[PDB]
Amino acid sequence: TFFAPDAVFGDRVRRFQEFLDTFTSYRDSVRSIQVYNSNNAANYILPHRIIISLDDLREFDRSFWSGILVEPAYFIPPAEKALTDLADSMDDVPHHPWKLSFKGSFGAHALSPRTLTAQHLNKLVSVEGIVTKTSLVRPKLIRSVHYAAKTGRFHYRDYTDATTTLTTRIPTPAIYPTEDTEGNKLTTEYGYSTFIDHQRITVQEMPEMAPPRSIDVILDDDLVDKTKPGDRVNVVGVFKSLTLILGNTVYPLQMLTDFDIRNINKLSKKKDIFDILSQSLAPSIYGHDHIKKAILLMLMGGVEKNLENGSHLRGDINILMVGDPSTAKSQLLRFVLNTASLAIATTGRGSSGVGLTAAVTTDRETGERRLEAGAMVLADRGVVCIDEFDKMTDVDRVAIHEVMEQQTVTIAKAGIHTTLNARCSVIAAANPVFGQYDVNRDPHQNIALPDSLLSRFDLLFVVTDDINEIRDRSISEHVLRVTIPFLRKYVQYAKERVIPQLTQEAINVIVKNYTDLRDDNTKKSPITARTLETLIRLATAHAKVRLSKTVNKVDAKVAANLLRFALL
Amino acid sequence: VDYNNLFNEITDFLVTFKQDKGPKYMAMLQKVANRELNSVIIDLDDILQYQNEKFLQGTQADDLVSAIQQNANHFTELFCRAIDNNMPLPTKLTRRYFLYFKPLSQNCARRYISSKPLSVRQIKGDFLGQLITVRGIITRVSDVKPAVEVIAYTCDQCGYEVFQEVNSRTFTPLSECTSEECSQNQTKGQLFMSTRASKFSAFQECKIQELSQQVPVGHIPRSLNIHVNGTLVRSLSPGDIVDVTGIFLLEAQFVRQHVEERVMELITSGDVYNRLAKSIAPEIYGNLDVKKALLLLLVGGVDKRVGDGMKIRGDINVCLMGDPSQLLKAICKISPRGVYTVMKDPVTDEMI
Amino acid sequence: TEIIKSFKNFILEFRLDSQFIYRDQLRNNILVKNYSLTVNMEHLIGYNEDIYKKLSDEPSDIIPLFETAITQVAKRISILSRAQSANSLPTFQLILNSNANQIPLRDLDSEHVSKIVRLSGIIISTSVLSSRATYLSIMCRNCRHTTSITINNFNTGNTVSLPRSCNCGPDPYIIIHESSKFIDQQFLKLQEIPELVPVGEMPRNLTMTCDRYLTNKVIPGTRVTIVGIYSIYRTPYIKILGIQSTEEEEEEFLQLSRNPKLYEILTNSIAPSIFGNEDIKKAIVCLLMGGSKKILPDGMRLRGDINVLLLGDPGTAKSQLLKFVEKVSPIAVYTSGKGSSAAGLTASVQRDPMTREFYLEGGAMVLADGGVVCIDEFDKMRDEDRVAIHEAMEQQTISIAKAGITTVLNSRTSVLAAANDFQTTILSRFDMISIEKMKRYITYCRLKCAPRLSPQAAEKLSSNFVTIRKQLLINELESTERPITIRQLEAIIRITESLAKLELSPIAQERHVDEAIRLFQASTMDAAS
Repeated sequence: TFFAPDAVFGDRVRRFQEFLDTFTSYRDSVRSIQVYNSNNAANYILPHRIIISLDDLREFDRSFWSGILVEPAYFIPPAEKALTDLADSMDDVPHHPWKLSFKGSFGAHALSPRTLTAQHLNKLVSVEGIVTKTSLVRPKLIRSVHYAAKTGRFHYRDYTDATTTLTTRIPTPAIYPTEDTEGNKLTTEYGYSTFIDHQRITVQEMPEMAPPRSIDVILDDDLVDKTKPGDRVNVVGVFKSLTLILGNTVYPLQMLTDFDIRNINKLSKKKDIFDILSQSLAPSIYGHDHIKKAILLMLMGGVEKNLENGSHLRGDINILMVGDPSTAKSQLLRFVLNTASLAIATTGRGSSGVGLTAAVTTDRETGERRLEAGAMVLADRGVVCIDEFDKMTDVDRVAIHEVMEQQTVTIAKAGIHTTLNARCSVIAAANPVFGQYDVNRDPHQNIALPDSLLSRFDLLFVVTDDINEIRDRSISEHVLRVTIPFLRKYVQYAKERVIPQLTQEAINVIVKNYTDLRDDNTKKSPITARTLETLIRLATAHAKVRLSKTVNKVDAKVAANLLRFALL
Repeated sequence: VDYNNLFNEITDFLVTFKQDKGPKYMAMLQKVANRELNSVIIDLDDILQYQNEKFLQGTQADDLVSAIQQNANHFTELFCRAIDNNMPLPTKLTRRYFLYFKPLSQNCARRYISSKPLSVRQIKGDFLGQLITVRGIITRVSDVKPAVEVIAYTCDQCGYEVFQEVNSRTFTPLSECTSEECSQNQTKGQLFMSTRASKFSAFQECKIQELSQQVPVGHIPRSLNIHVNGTLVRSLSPGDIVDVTGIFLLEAQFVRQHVEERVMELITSGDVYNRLAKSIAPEIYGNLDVKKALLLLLVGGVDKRVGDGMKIRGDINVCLMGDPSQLLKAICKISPRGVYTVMKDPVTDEMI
Repeated sequence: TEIIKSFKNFILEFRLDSQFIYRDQLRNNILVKNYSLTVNMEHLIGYNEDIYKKLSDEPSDIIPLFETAITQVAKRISILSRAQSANSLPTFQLILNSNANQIPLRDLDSEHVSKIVRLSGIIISTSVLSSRATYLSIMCRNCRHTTSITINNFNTGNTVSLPRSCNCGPDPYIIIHESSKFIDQQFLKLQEIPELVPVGEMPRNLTMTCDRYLTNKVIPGTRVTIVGIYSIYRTPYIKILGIQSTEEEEEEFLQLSRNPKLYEILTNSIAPSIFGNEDIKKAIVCLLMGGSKKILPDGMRLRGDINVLLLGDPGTAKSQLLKFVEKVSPIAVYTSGKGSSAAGLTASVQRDPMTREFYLEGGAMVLADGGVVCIDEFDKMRDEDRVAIHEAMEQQTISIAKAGITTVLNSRTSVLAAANDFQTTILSRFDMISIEKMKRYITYCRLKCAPRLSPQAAEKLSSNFVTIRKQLLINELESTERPITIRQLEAIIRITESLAKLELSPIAQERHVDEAIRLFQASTMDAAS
């Protein structure tokens, strides 16, 4: 500013001007920013930042790219000076700074916060994770305007932070002025005094990208409305140590090639795909084909239909599994936790809060009470697994009573009232209170759960283990003796691309099946209104396992076969 | 932005009003000269009508409504002197009145923006100094307390009473004499304070909270602080919804508390009751009677007061007993403030 | 300057297997921007006697000269490599490892201070990754003058200090936080091996300072060999400059592996004064490695480790055999029920006394990554540690979640407990109710092989399971209510894999399953009565 600029600033500002003259994608974007501001001023705003694609910076200039990657304190400045000069040159109407933003691959600079150490301080760091806290928005002091009343005129003295600079200049304080030159009092004016607001958020590692690391981000005025706890985020900042990161770019959030799409398109029309895909998930567990068929239909999902001008419809499916404790029910949760897209498993007993969803805490920093999010609020589209369902208390039962029908949750507590809506298909595993169970005992009191929870859960799978000499001969040689990265790509491509719709060929057979069962009410199991919804959810599932654009009659037939196995 | 012509526009506005006795602002100055009121309310509708009268006569407008909206703290100390330059004679530091503002409505906004209903999540940071109209519930209120504005000091040696102006939360006692007689003197005699000549103000803090259906998905309704002064001090009773219009340092200026084509096209279709019954929650099957009573439940009814110390309920309470959440969620999503289901405070020492 | 040329000739002129080993390593580390290089002390003592003795006597004044010579040749490497395809270079921190000597912690004396020192131990703590500076711009607040100060290797009465004067008076300086470089550093704690520590006193510890290139390279709880400078801050401390963690031994191990009565002499060697209990001794010696760890392609892998539990009257070496398994196995630490005196099996939490900070104390549960754990007094367990050991005995993972720290710790930890709602955790979560050459063979077998099972020996296991399920059902339908599961069959499979793994073979036969059913029958007889 006051100092004379050397050739080290002029060469970098002419190189950024040559890069902006070569690529007009930012020039027309800032012209669009200015014409949008002019249209809003003519009617009477956008927070003045342009995202720069880094892929055009590597092939254009190698040294400029290396200087941005190793010295942003000496490289960012002249680029924003070039951007402000381009904003002044692109506008010709009469009459503020402008900032920058980046995107793209970083290489070794993109890392986990637990691996973020004292190395590469000055260099810019791209780090992803989950946010834990978002502080209160606080305005700062810059340029207060004072009015001296006896002579009648204005004075103004401005301040400077010691972080928002990404570089170097002389630093010193200044008393908030209370008396102008000589002996006379002067008044403050805040009408024109700027109050740039700042925020202080905390972000730690996502549990998948870590062998725990949490850091602090100081936030400017511009991006203060795009942060909230519970969402996966990726921040881009500078690791300054007066240790914190000066976050300039925030992005709230397996790779697919063209060879894998040929394989999943080749496996889309064969009518033997479903049975071998259900048999290929767990080879260490003998038997239970229809249970893992429902588990395959469970982890792929539904459709999540949102009705017009009304409440949303549940797309998630829920499964409860009971039986003797001898089999692999506790060994299947580790497989579904390690092979899904994102999954959260809890023990069902031992939650420090009031349950999974949340908890209250006191903080002496603010001297107030904050909210802690224990579980179900983190996974919003994935799956959650609860083993030992009978040991879970009534508070979490009242919460999942809301969870099931809601595919959401609600909380009203001392000083807050709200509702949360994150998708979270549940996988519950329970044990009886008698320890063992056989066919001759009644199937209702052995469950040790209320009838409302039987109506909440869609598929109740009973696994029997009475000793039989015929079937028990090959378990020892089977455990004494398609792949994992393929079904993940299969499930996510089905989840992102194809949405199935209904046909007349699959409405009548499911109407016939629901009216025929509404038999079970006199013989073995109650029938509810919800079950109608769960009888087509599964059909849609099968129809999207084959990734067809609409449903078929065989999807309702395999849903009825799953019903006959899980009900009788 | 110039002040020399805008102050002339301000002093020309209060004497040339005929749109809404006679010159109403001079009549209000006669009423404050009669010593019957202490509050001055300035609206932007009169400003808009005076601007229309000045613009239709070919004169220069020199816009006030685009200048009142930014930095109203300078305008409340600048237009006050223009009101102070002219007063009628009475027939029955020297501020007898209190100046306050109020914004224009949306009906005067469509009929030729500045007053939008703002959230506390919609503050962005950069609105510190704009007049804002916030809508929300009030949970925390405080007692009315006298806060000083200027400290009056008296002396027996010189007689010249001095007055200092405080701006912050705290201050220091000026024990040293800064008069015009003690500067040219060896003696620097003791000064005393006056609690009678010092100007006070009825200060009160309040915590506005974010509205329930205006908060986003998953977020919690965070609060904000409003600092009121003067005659507005008893217009805020807790347990209500309010629209507060004030500057953002929150220094409130005006408070209030709780389309024809849209209601007439809903009426003219015929069978209004059955249409409004079958319109809400159409993703379920039948049950027009249960949800018809739910329609009569959310419309509420009439609260009856006998005026002799007895109040009966004007409300309905409906039970839904059934065998093996959507209707309940649709009722809470359509109706406002729908929620799905005392202590002492030591720091400030009160009943929260 | 002559030492500069000598170190540059040592870098660009050392040859091993007809190739340079430092030039290509410097080019590969500059190309990934690691700013470090691995030098060996044996190569420089084989190259020059004028370097090693002076490095051993005075390392503090010769080491940064070597460091600036490394940066001087690194600048040339960087400018000739940057000009080929596609400014500011920091001081390249060197790491240097060797294995010429391993002195114990009790041999540390008043002599050879500030010299080179290499020793082994167990890292107990590396909690803080604090910040220091390496280059800082300083300015004044009165006469508007600024300058800068640089430091390279000195990271309580040291060189780092602000100048009292440039009148401006005392301390008018402000650190320009906009232009500096941050050098992360760590404070670590190290203790001697608890298998060889005298019984009259607890094991002592030592504090060490860790720099920038080796940060977060050591997990606390392993066999770590540290080489640095024994400096004094009176109190001693270690400046780390290097980190790491006989064919006749393998010849005698191969000669001992060819003995057919080897299992038998091993059992005649693990019990010098223990009368009887051969089935307890074989189950103790077979529960070290665990079983066959198999990584299936579906992701649902199987657990290999097992569980063993001692029970009985006081005496009979219930806590004397545990000292031999603490000093014999690769990674194991001796603890007790509900922690111990100033040490705890569970993840302890307490106050940093500086200004009362909350922080964590790793017990024997995080420090035993990839081995077994061994505790005494199983009846004395707290409720906050029982749920953690209840999940870790069957899932190996320990989950923790509190204020700012949420983590799932991997705990390949087998349990060898001793004891005297508890009935189900005793009867269901437990499957059973030279020395350096042996430890080397155990480590080589745990890392090298991954065995399997033949169906010819698996049919005997199937017939044994069918007969035990057909025979104990008479006792079970008679309302005795005591069991028989597939988890015990999987434990039998893991026991056979461990017994077939001890002879370093990937295949299993009937020779190991006939001893495995004999090992399992004593546990069933103890469980039945």
